[PDB]
Amino acid sequence: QRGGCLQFQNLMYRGEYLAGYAGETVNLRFDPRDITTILVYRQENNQEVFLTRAHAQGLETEQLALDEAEAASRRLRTAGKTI
Amino acid sequence: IEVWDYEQLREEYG
Amino acid sequence: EWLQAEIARLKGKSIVPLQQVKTLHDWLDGKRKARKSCRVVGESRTGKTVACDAYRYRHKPQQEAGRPPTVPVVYIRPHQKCGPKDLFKKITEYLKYRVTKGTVSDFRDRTIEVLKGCGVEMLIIDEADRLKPETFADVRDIAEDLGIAVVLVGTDRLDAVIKRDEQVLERFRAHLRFGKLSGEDFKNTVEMWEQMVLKLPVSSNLKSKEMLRILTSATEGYIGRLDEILREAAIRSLSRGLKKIDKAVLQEVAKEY
Amino acid sequence: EMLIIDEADRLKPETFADVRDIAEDLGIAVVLVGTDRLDAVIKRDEQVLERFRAHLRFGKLSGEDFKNTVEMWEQMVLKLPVSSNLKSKEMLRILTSATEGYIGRLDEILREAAIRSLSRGLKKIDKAVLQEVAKEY
Amino acid sequence: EWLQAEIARLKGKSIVPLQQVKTLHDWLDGKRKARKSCRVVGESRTGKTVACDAYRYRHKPQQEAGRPPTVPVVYIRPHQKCGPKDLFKKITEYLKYRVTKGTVSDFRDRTIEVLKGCGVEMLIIDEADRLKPETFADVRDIAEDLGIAVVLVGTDRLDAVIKRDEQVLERFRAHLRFGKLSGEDFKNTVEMWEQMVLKLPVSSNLKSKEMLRILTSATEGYIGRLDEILREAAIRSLSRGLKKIDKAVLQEVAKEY
Amino acid sequence: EWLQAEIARLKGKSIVPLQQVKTLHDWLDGKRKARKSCRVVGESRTGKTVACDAYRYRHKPQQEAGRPPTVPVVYIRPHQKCGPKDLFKKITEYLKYRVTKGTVSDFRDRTIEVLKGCGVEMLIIDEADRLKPETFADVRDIAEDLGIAVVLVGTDRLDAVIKRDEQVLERFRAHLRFGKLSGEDFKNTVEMWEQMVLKLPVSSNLKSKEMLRILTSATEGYIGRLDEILREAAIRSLSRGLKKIDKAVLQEVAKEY
Ligand SMILES: Nc1ncnc2c1ncn2[C@@H]1O[C@H](COP(=O)(O)OP(=O)(O)OP(=O)(O)O)[C@@H](O)[C@H]1O
Ligand SMILES: Nc1ncnc2c1ncn2[C@@H]1O[C@H](COP(=O)(O)OP(=O)(O)OP(=O)(O)O)[C@@H](O)[C@H]1O
Ligand SMILES: Nc1ncnc2c1ncn2[C@@H]1O[C@H](COP(=O)(O)OP(=O)(O)OP(=O)(O)O)[C@@H](O)[C@H]1O
Ligand SMILES: [Mg+2]
Repeated sequence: QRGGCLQFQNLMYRGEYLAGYAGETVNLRFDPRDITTILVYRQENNQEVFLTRAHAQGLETEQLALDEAEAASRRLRTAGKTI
Repeated sequence: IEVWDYEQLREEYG
Repeated sequence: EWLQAEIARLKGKSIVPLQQVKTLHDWLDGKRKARKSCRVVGESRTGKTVACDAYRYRHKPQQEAGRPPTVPVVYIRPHQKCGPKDLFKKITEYLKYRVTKGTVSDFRDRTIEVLKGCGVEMLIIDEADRLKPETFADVRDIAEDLGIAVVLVGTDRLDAVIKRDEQVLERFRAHLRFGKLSGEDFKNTVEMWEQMVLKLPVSSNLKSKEMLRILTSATEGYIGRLDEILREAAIRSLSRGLKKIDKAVLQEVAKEY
Repeated sequence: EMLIIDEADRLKPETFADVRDIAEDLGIAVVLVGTDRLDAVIKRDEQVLERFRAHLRFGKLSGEDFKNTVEMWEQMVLKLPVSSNLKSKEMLRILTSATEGYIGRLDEILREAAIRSLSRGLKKIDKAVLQEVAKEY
Repeated sequence: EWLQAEIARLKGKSIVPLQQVKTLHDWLDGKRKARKSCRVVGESRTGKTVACDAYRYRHKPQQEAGRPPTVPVVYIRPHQKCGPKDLFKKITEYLKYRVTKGTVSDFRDRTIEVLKGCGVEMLIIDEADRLKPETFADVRDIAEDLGIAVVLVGTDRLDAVIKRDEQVLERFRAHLRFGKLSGEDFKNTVEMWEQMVLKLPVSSNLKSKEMLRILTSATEGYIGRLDEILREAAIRSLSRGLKKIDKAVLQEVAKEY
Repeated sequence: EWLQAEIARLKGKSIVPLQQVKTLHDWLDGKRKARKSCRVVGESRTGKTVACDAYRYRHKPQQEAGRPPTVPVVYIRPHQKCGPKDLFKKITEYLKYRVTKGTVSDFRDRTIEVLKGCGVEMLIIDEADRLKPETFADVRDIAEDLGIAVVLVGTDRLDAVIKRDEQVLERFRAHLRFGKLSGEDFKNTVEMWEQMVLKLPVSSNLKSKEMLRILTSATEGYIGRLDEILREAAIRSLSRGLKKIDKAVLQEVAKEY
């Protein structure tokens, strides 16, 4: 997105080079045990290459499994609060 | 302690 | 008519010296003397605009015979989908100049001139997230070029908007957060409304445990609900002739929330 | 003094900025009218959800209140040549299953039944003619 | 008829010695001896033409023996889209000379001859923005060729016209601003209007808190509205046989605006 | 008074020679001699603009008695949604040629004349991504037709814009990147700030492990944050009367960021 953001499971990520690629599609590669950091890959000459590591803004020192982020998101949507 | 009327603050303003 | 005078008074508004207003003014004086740009954030009923009007209405414009006014602090509030011209139009009008038809660069040049002419030290932008994304280029420019502390006021959506532009995010990084009342602080504040705001002929004892349960569940700690619940209960109970607020009549107002 | 906005959820999300602005700037009360969907839209913005909290709710008719209202439709809206006695238990069972307590169905079912009755020549409503109308639902 | 005397008085005009008027005349007196061209700016209801006319009623023409009349201040208002001929025609006619069938380059030379002959020190051009853009070359030529201070008087649009040409902006760079009334200055002025202008037999006491709320809302600080409103309230009131202006008749007037 | 001079000095600004500035200048001097267009990229607080200003102030406009100035390096900064006539307007004003009314082809032909007449070798465009997409046609034109090294300066957003057009990307491929401070380089730079910029009369020993856990965490390696944090901690310390910064006061400043 604009300003290098990615959105994934409700978390918003930014990283060291992403803003230069705004509008492109990247393959996020992630670990379901801890989604606070994601590896971002892109395709060049039909060859996938590594781009950068993207970190969920403001929670870089925490940890979250994908199941915790998904279950908490349902509680927020049920409660009617913003995410 | 002092409390202000929001319209007195308007009347006192520049 | 003594009733009708109280109904005309109570539907009005006041500013109370509270800790969360005294804190903001000590902080904004720091940013104004140091010329550092920053943001004030927090949930929508914490009273951030009253805390900023209490700042604008202190630090009054100074008048010198036939000069343009010296204006230490400017507070503006943008309309929805505010464009570069609309920001410049409002800053120009607030310093008391009429804005004549022109291209965006005529409004830019005239705005820079009146900000530097009126000696502005701080510019406060309320509801900052009404700004269109490109206008922040002109807000960054005002703050880079002139010695002006820009203050953005908003809620948690403003951060969701600031974080979409690296240039804004790394400039507006210093921040104060407006929070909710609790414990002794909510308890002490209820007494300040009873004795400084409501002016009912006998004590309603709103800080008592049987009454704080009602008020806690109603207000959630928001100063903007506390003033609203207690004005509505005072208006209503006087139109029935009581000299107080009591358990059942307050539970009638709170059952609307 | 007061602005009432019907079907408030037809508003585009940005317009609420102008609705709040007026309510705060001018001593004008603004009332938003709507269905449960309105709240689903409103909860999508704290800034709005907090100016407009107080809420009065309209419900459905039941028990004595539905029965008493049926007499008002008969004696004040219909005013048929002789009385249909719609408060009688068998006519109430037909009307209850038909209307489900909605005043916008009670107003509709009884006009449809009374028009049929009069255009067929009857001085009142009866069990079978009201069941013919209610069977259309 | 005593009553018919008073309505003929209130319908007319008079000049009140406001601080803002005193501030202009003291500033223009610096400019007149120094011979420096300048401009006066401000909103359209702030008193500018009346403050300039009062300076023209000071410094009225001298007439020593065997000389032309010496006329230290000239004041003119151009008409709309005023051309190079029409400006020279006004300067000539203000100096009481008749003018006969010239081409524009005759009107120019006859204007320069009477401006020298009458010993003009200052030329106040009211509504300066009625001037066509090309006439400023004749205004700069007057100001440079002769020892004359030109004062351009106008609204915030005047600035927009001047900023379109570097040649002009620089001759007329210095400035004084007329502004609106506020705070204790509005209150003192309303008290002055009551005793100085209205002169009703019984006091209306309009400096009273309840009455200044009606006037502050009704007038928004413009000296123009303040006067019209106070006059219209005296006229209407007098026609109905009242000794004073009161709360209800003043609201009846202010509602029309 | 001693304190108020230090509080004025600390609110001011200075350019400190650093490796990243020295490294840019020795790269820009190479591009100026070779006439190659290129871009400077990096994050939004790395100090790119101070490095480019420090370079503009090395090659000063040389003067010969009756001629336009010889200007080796031009630096401009566009306004948001900059069009071709806005870019040309600024290059012409920077070389001190006043800009008259006209069409885009008049502004083009005049800009091309003054860039030749003043002998320009390099054109540094800050915040390059404010340019409208079509204007790049005029930027490539300047750079292929004239012997001018165009330097585009910006954040990684710029490259996202540039990659939308092959024709531009290929003129501007050569790049120097500004990074973040770390390890020994952050530690050494904090000591340069202490001695050269803060000049506090008791040493704050800011290179100690307990101070560097604060500064490395809070500044994240940005020179923009390091200058802002330390000047604020020095203003706050001296206005409280301490002759040096201390662990709790630097913690109080860092808590806001
Ligand atoms: N310090 C205060 N003294 C007195 N009344 C207050 C104070 N703060 C808030 N209020 C009352 O509570 C309300 C709070 O609304 P306010 O506009 O101050 O909150 P806000 O944070 O600006 O809301 P939003 O962020 O959504 O704009 C005010 O309308 C006022 O009536
Ligand atoms: N000093 C004054 N004393 C008395 N009346 C005044 C004074 N100034 C203005 N007025 C009254 O206010 C009205 C408008 O004043 P004036 O003509 O000075 O406005 P203005 O600024 O000249 O208008 P514009 O700027 O459009 O030329 C008139 O009725 C005038 O008599
Ligand atoms: N070498 C330096 N010496 C002194 N101060 C510096 C230096 N580099 C950066 N700063 C300070 O860092 C702050 C920001 O620097 P600068 O404006 O160059 O950042 P920037 O990279 O231009 O931001 P942007 O990329 O958004 O333009 C300023 O206070 C500036 O004075
Ligand atoms: Mg607000």
